[PDB]
Amino acid sequence: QTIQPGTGYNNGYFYSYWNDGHGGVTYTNGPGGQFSVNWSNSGNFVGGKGWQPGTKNKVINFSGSYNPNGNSYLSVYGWSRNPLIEYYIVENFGTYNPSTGATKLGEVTSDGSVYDIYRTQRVNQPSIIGTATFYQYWSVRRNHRSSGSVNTANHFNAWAQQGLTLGTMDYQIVAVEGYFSSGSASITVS
Repeated sequence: QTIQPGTGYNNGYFYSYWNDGHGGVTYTNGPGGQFSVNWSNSGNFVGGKGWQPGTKNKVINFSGSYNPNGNSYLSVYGWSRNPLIEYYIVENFGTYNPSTGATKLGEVTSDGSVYDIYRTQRVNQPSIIGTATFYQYWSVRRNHRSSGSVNTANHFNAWAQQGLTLGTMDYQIVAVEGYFSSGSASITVS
């Protein structure tokens, strides 16, 4: 059904939905690992289904449609603790490539495309453990798509090889993020 921000389990999948309270976003949990999000002149939000906790060798499958009109991403998104890391495996995006101005730390080939690896830092920003300063690891797919399979191990290994280590895994989901834009998406995870 439609719901307001929060987290929980839906049809055997962990889900997380958050927004800054600006309005213009509708998140709906569907059957199984399906979820849909429709937004129009939204604020910042993140929504998706996955696992809690994630694993370092999970093969994530996603199928759907993703139609952003503006700034938005479609990625495998999650966190690690000790060290605190926010990571992204970006499969598609809108008007803004999140790696813009970021430091490139390598390339990895996985699931039909080459990905560029980057590391950024967030200073005194909200996190799963409260306001903090932490790094962000990114894997940005060159060939964009809204369906496919993601072998997380290939990314986590490549990151480690470059010196980008991860700690204990927290949640791991396939999420749609938007930043003051419009769009629609319907994705099924498995």
